[PDB]
Amino acid sequence: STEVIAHHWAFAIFLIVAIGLCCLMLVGGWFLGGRALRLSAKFYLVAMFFVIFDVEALYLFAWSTSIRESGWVGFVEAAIFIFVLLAGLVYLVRIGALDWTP
Amino acid sequence: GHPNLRRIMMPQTWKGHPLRKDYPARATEFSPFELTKAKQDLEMEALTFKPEEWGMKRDFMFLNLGPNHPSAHGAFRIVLQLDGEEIVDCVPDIGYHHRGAEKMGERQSWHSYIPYTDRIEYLGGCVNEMPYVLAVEKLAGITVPDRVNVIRVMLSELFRINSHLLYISTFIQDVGAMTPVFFAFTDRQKIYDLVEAITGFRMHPAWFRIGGVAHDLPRGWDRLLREFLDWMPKRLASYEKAALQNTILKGRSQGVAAYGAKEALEWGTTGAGLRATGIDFDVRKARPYSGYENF
Amino acid sequence: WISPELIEILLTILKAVVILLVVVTCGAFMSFGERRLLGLFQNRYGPNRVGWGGSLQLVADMIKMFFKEDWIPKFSDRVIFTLAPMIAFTSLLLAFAIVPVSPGWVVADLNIGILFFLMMAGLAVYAVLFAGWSSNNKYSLLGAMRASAQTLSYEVFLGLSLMGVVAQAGSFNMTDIVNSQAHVWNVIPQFFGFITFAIAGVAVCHRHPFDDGYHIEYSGMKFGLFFVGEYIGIVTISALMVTLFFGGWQGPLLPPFIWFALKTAFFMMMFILIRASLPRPRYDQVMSFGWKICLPLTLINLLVTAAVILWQAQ
Amino acid sequence: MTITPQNLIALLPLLIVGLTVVVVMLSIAWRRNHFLNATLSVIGLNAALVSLWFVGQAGAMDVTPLMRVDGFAMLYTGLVLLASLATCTFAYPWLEGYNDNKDEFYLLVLIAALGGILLANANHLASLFLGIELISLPLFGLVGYAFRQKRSLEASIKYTILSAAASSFLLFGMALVYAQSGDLSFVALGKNLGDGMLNEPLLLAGFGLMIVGLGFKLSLVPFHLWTPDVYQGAPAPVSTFLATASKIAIFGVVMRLFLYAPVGDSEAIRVVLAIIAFASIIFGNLMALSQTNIKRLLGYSSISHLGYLLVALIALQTGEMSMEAVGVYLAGYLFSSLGAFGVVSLMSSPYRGPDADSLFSYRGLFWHRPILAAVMTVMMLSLAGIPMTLGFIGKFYVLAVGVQAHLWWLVGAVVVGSAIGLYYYLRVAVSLYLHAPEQPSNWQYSAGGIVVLISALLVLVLGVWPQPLISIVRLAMPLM
Amino acid sequence: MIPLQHGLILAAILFVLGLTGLVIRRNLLFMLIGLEIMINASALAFVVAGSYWGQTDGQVMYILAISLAAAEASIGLALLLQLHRRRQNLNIDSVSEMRG
Amino acid sequence: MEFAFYICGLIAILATLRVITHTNPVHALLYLIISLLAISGVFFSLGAYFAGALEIIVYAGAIMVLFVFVVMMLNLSEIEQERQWLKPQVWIGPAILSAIMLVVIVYAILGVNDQGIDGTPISAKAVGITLFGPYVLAVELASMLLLAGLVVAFHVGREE
Ligand SMILES: CCCCCCCCCCCCCCCCCC(=O)OC[C@H](COP(=O)(O)OCCN)OC(=O)CCCCCCCCCCCCCCCCC
Ligand SMILES: CCCCCCCCCCCCCCCCCC(=O)OC[C@H](COP(=O)(O)OCCN)OC(=O)CCCCCCCCCCCCCCCCC
Ligand SMILES: CCCCCCCCCCCCCCCCCCCC
Ligand SMILES: CCCCCCCCCCCCCCCCCCCC
Ligand SMILES: CCCCCCCCCCCCCCCCCCCC
Repeated sequence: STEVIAHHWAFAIFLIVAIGLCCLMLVGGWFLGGRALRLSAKFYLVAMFFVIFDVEALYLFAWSTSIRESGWVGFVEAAIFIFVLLAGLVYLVRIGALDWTP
Repeated sequence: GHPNLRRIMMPQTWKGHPLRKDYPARATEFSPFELTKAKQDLEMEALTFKPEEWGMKRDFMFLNLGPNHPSAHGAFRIVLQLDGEEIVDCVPDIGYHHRGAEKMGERQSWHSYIPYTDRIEYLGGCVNEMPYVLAVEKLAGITVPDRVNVIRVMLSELFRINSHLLYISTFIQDVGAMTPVFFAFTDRQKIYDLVEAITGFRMHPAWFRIGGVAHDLPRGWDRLLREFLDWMPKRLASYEKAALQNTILKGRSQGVAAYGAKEALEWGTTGAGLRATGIDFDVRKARPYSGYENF
Repeated sequence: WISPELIEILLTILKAVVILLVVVTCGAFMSFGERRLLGLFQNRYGPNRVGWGGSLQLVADMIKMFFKEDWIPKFSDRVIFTLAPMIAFTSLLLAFAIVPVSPGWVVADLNIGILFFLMMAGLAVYAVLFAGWSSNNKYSLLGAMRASAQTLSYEVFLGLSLMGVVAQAGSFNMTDIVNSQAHVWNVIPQFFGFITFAIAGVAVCHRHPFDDGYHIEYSGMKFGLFFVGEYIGIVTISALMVTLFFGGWQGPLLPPFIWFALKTAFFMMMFILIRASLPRPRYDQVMSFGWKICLPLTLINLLVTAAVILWQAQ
Repeated sequence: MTITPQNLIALLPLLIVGLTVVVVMLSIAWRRNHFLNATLSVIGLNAALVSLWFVGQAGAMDVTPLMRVDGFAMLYTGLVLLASLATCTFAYPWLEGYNDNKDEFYLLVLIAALGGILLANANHLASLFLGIELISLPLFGLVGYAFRQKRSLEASIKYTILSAAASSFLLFGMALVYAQSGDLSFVALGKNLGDGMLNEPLLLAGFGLMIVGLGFKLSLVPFHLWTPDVYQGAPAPVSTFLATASKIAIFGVVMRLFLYAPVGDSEAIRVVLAIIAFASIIFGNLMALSQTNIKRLLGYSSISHLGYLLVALIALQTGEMSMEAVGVYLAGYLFSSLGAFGVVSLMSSPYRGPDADSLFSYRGLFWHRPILAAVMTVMMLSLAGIPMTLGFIGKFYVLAVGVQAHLWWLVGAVVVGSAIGLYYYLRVAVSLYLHAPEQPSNWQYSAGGIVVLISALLVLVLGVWPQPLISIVRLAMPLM
Repeated sequence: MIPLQHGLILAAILFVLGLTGLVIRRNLLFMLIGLEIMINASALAFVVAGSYWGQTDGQVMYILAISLAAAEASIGLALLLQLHRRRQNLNIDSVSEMRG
Repeated sequence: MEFAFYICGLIAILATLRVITHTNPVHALLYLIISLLAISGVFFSLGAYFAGALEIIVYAGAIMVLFVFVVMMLNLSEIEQERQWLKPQVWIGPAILSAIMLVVIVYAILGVNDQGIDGTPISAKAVGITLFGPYVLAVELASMLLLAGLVVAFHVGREE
């Protein structure tokens, strides 16, 4: 359609002009103007928790856009999914996995 | 028997002992060679750091907080030994702001040393002038009249309010709230208006004299004092209800670096910390001076 | 070559370019506006001497950052150093690229929408990490890992806070979301979703009170790119919560763009007031609040939203 | 499709083991109690094992577009649950000497058993893939549970890297198979092909990559080199689970895939599987000739026994008693491996620190552990296919299935590999009954001893009287 | 009008590139990177196959594939952290003690 | 739509080739992120909008974030001082093996029936419908798989 190809061209022009704007800004900044330890594993733990719960979040993302088309049995399935998610979260909290302080 | 008998005011590569009588008090001739050598020493300090000359022992990270610090209490360096986030050991590197005030005490007259007493702690002013002039009056056999005592108490309490407003603002800004420092600096401006009217200066008045004060109170000072006394309490209540009762500030503050009366006594801690440990020891009540018994 | 299809193509391209220029100029103009409004909150004026009302302060700052000596650290990774402000600008700019500001005024009427916003947040974390690592400083690196751990702790429930609005709308499209608020704005049913998304949006933008800095080695115009990138992120998050929780352009009397601009201006002023009012919590408190309170709140909110929707389905 | 309450009744072991995972999770979150969490795990596994009876009374039909519950699935679920229960029983005295957290072990065992049940009931490529991952990833944790120990960490790294590679190979195979057929169900793989064009190139390539992944999972040559290292480095109850339950579940789902898919009758896949089975039998017996260590010897034993199982699988389309042979052989192999690895686990328990050696020293075991030595030599005779043992009944079934389908190269391979196995198994037995120069007291250690004792008694009784096992395997008949 | 053959060829190219990176690199981190490349290529192949048949099954299998990929990346990076903690190097040829 | 698919595939191939031949770990992860963005563009060109969205959100927004986190943790060290993988005696053999396998897989691919991918956009609503319909147990046991990975990675990746 003409409207969808107009929106595609608008999005492409938006991306190109934004990239060109920031690149030209950096180029003008460079051109103008004269010249003259072992980290603690809690970082890995919190990033790993973010990865796992982001995958669980993607499952809930897929569920949320089709809640009406899934019916009450989909609600029961997603309630079991969310309950397992919350049991894992309670497990992580209670063993001090999510406690940054010692 | 001292554990680490090392220099604390001068750098470690210093020759002589400055407070001796045969040590020349005046500034030595500046040399770019010594500045370059000390810059190289500061650059290779992190490369050749040995945690044995600093009094420390023993995944243990080593970090330097200073020497420059983006705050209003000065610029000083702390060497931190860290287990993750926990602090295992820490020694402070001080003496970065050593002005040789006692050596200047051996170089000025009794009268011309008062401006130097002003700049010992620069939030106090006349509060810093007061013990010096009282000690000189003890040496001189001077019993000052009652109006002198009342005027000196006035200025000491005004500067105490100024310093406490600065301290509360600095603490609140260190917690993370940014507005009460602006408001309490307006309050400090009111105090400075009164102090400028009386003494002629803002933060280093040098107005106390041996036997009294430099001038009489100017005609009209009571109006400025009444204006400040009407201004202050509503602003203080606003500061309390806006920042000091904030639960985030309480969580950042309560239970942080607590100690009892034994630790305050064994370390010479005086002032608000000692009285926060429950020990009722204020100099103005225990050993009264300058007619503080009449208030 | 005069054809109405080409006319519509150029009209849509011009509208997208106008939206881009307006949002970038708004980010810069309210860098200056944050300075002025912090002055207003702190009982002073702020910059009001460079031009009428201080409006030329931004131009002077722009020129100063342009003609400042460009300096890359000698022992640093040049490509990552240049790439971090690149991402910190473009990620939230493309996040704004899906916001509908008016009926017919939208850059991309995508079928994903807030999913594209989630992609842009997942690149903004890269911007922060690359800025920290490329500086070749250990203090900056530690500060960057702490800040990125915070933004992961709040990105973990940003999408789940949006999922209540998505569930009520039944679609990922932003126009469907603003059309589902024809009767009642989503702030009323999705109030817990509103507070969780507001907290997460403030936290992933690294704004107060969620802020060994990793910007200390950055100077010249790269620091300006970081500044305008954070401000564009503020504008983008404000416009997104206007469209998602406050109807967007819907209003009874004023024109729809005026309503959208007024709601966005109120929320950006709320950002300024949030900076001026709250103190900083401790880092462990911030992550514990993100992991122990807000994520279960989003999950329970999604469950309650689904139960309410399926009850109303006859 | 929708799920009926009868479907939930047919999914009873899955729901029970998952609820046990959640309950053990919340019990660890409440208070770290080793005994209570182990008791909850074994109670959940026993509840699933006894709910298999309600599953049997439910019937045999299709619970999902993904699962099919039949007697085959019931038998394989029972074998997986028995292996998991024995793994927990051997794991408790070993974990009694473990200084770090002990409760995560039973959670990982429960999730791996859940994956085994998934693979038992699998009727779909998605279910096959998810069951393999649900088995493998708790095995990643359990193999390197004692990660402070150098060998356990090394085995964990090797198993994780190689199993991720095999999962990628398998996933690419299902991707090519789905690109060809257009359906991921087992019955619709090669269904659209006709007129003798069953050997589609893309379908054969996808099945070859899936054979690569599953042959890693079944320790088949040439995807077998991981097996002695991972078996040796892992903790002994983990080696028990990895030898029994993982192999049983993966071979059951491979049996379902080759029974249901019309492309399982392809001549090229049959010849490739024959080559893999021949090389697996011969290589696994030949590499165990000079093995002093018992774990590596049992790994090569697993390679050879899975080769015999593959020989039984090749004749699936020819003889209708191939499923009977696989079931009887897998019951016998399960009990023999449970006994052998339980003897190893009981003599390796408690865990004597990460910095100390875990050498077995089976020489002269009879003079201080006589019942363990008797059980261990019964298991070594059973794995050799010597009569009066159930392993002989399984090997007789394999030989009968190979003779019926005229797989004469495979029959000769079984005979030669059986002779080599006789050599090293009898070497282990006489080393048990020799003399040794040099070199418990709780009811869980006694429970592990009871488990290996009933395993040995079952091996002997069903070696001299196999007909009850034959009848219960004939009851485990799937959908046609 | 995009051929299924071209998408499968692209996925196969990425798969064999990930396998080559997994084999030729002694660093465990690059081995994990190669593993991520292979599993992402397999997921891409499933997406291509699902898009050819007009079915959501390819995207469902993509979702399962990336769930597996996230979990194995977490496990492998934890194992890599333990290896770097107790060996101070990531040479995978150094861990070869059990043999024969 | 064809041009976008081919340019994104070419970018992904080139970026993967730069990944498996690079020395700097952060640079290799950066080209890996570029390759993941390219493969997401491939997904968007084929109508798999949800798959590309998850490719940027999860694969190029969580997993490689974790890789970058671990690389910054290691502070990467006898790696650039060896360069053993670029000597031909190490890499010619595996490259030959991978080329042979690629040739075999491509030959198997070329003998298939192709009606062409129409690129009809498949929304996340249909994926969510089939996710909680025909694939209920896939979702539940994938939650259990993520739980298993969480427990394993917590048990291994501690410091004590
Ligand atoms: C686009 C426009 C967006 C503009 C911004 C709008 C939204 C702003 C969101 C700001 C979010 C700030 C979140 C701060 C969380 C802090 C959590 C925490 O741990 O606080 C610590 C404190 C004490 O906790 P405790 O564990 O007891 O510590 C004692 C240990 N010594 O715990 C407490 O004090 C408990 C309470 C913590 C904070 C609760 C949430 C407050 C949210 C901010 C106020 C919002 C006001 C309304 C805004 C407009 C709405 C229309
Ligand atoms: C090292 C020790 C192990 C040695 C290797 C293991 C054993 C190898 C056995 C090889 C058998 C080769 C058979 C060759 C012909 C096969 C095809 C054929 O023509 O089969 C004929 C027939 C099937 O056709 P049908 O229509 O059923 O005819 C009925 C026949 N009355 O076929 C039948 O009906 C059944 C034919 C059975 C043939 C006998 C098989 C076992 C014989 C004993 C063992 C082998 C010989 C002795 C040892 C040799 C040296 C080691
Ligand atoms: C912070 C706000 C950022 C907005 C970015 C986009 C601006 C688009 C401007 C469109 C103006 C015309 C809208 C349609 C007509 C209705 C309003 C007419 C009076 C302005
Ligand atoms: C053939 C099937 C298995 C039959 C039983 C095998 C043996 C089981 C253990 C029985 C007890 C063995 C006792 C051996 C004593 C040896 C004493 C030697 C003295 C020099
Ligand atoms: C220190 C030990 C290092 C061991 C490295 C092992 C590398 C193995 C490389 C194998 C290369 C094979 C090349 C192709 C061979 C011919 C084709 C396959 C067989 C038909």
